[PDB]
This record gives sequence, C-alpha cells and structure tokens, in this order.
Amino acid sequence: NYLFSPNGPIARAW
Amino acid sequence: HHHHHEETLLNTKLETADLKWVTFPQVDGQWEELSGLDEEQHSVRTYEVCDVQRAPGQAHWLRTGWVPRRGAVHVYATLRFTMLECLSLPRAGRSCKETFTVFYYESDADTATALTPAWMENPYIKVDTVAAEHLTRKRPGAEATGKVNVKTLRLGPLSKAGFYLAFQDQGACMALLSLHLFYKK
Repeated sequence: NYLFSPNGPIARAW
Repeated sequence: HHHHHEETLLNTKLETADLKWVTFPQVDGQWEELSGLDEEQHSVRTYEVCDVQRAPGQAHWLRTGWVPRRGAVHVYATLRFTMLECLSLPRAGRSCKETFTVFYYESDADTATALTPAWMENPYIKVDTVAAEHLTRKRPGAEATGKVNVKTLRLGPLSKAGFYLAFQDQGACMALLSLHLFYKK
C-alpha cells in the first residue's frame, strides 16, 4: 500500500 | 445522457507526463510533485507537503489547471490522500495540523497567472476543511503504517466556462495521491 514517496518532503521529516 | 453516465473532467492517475500544477508562494517547504504508485503498481503523479518543523504557520498553495466544465452544473471531486500523525513527526510541535482546505474558483477562460486568482478565500470559494479519519504512523526504525483517506466534494452550481481547484496547507504533512473530477451526464 503506497502511502508516500521515499524521496519527498514527508520522508525528509525523519 | 441519451445514455446516462458519469463523465470525467480530470483524472490525475491518467497523466503520463507531469501535472504542471502551479504553487505559491514557492518558499522553503513548498508542495513537491513526486512519482507514486497506484493499485495496479503503475507510476502516477502525486503532490506532497510536510512543513511542520520549519514553518508550520506558513501557508502553501497548490492549483490545478483550468478545467472546462462542459454541461456540468455540479462537479464531483474525489480526493485520495495520506495524512501523517503529528505525533509521529520529530520536532513537529503544537502548531502541526491534520487537515487541508479545498477551494475552487470559476473563470470564463484560462487566465490564471503565478499570482492570480489571488491566493486567498475571496476570490476562492471555500468548499471544505478536510479532516483525516486515518492517520499514517511511523515509529523510529520502522516502515510507516496507515490507510489512505478518501473525500468526495460536490462543487457548484457552476456557470462560467471552466474552473480551478486549489488546495491550502498550513502545518500539515500529507500526500495528495489522486484527484478525479467528474459529473453526471
């Protein structure tokens, strides 16, 4: 289940 | 509707190149276009924003292209999106939100620019501040877990040749996975 990108601003939160 | 059916005006999952949606004010933390995956494991264009640490009070806007309405008096907008749990985001603080707001504005031609229609309620018509029943969680070391949210909004009654949809984020952390605009013909 795709939720968000490994390369986007969400991933960058961590 | 000599045969009755729903008719698509826009489906982001069918875009084969890039969406080219316009953002404002294009500062640090701005909305970003990213390639995601749909239910068939095909690549689709998506938008993400997650400005919760640097400037959770900064608004970030995202606008669609101009959509000619054809005969439609009401248009339906189905949005599918992920919303992060604020508590999962390190150094998110008290200002973090789990909502985004959806607006539209009708225009008789595709006349929008980088600065207009003005990026604010009035001209934009507020449709809904959308809440997320399903929050995505991520715990240190581990894969994120979560469900996708869906909201369908009804726009109108419409009277001009076409319209723009716009999304305002301010301190949320979300992925807009798809938008599908359609009407009943």
